[PDB]
Amino acid sequence: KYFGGFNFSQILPDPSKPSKRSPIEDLLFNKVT
Amino acid sequence: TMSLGAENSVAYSNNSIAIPTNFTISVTTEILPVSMTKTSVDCTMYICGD
Repeated sequence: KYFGGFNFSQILPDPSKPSKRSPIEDLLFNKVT
Repeated sequence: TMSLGAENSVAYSNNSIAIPTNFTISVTTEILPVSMTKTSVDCTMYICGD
C-alpha cells in the first residue's frame, strides 16, 4: 500500500477484525445506535 | 448468498498507466415519469349514490 506517500490506513478496510471495516467506519457503527 | 460482482485486481504500480486505444460509442436509455393521470371526484355521487 504505497500510494505515493498518502496513508490510507484509516480509510481502507482493516483485516484485523471479523467485520473487515476501516477504523473510521468502526467509529461510525459504535456511534449510531 | 448474493454475490456483489466479479473480483478484479487492478495492477497498481508507480510507473504503470493504462491508456485506451479504441472507443465504443454506446446508446443507453433512461425512463423518467413526467405527468400523471389527472383525476376528479364527485363528492355527491360517490358518498350518496342515487
